Amino acid sequence: GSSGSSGEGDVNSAKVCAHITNIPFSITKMDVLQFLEGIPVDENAVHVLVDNNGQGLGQALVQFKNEDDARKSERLHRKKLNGREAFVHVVTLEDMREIEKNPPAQGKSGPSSG
Repeated sequence: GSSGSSGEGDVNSAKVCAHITNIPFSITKMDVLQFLEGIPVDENAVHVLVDNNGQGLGQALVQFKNEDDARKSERLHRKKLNGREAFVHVVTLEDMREIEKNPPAQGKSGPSSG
């Protein structure tokens, strides 16, 4: 879908990130790396979140090089991890950087604020 003739070039607003939510804070980056078994990604590519206690709110942001790896990571959407449903949303790097620094305010994926 051309989506309007603008002009290709340097990665601009490209989907090269995937946010994983609805996961148990019991697991750590290490475990997460196992869930993505099959895709060629580095450990530093996945940034796990943490809270005052460290456990974390149960979320992580993955950063891939190109969509070639993203389109594949998004294929595991709505997957079961440790007996818990997981939601993977694809977003542009920019969005990832913003979130990583300042996580969601309200949150929609899973029960965050009762």
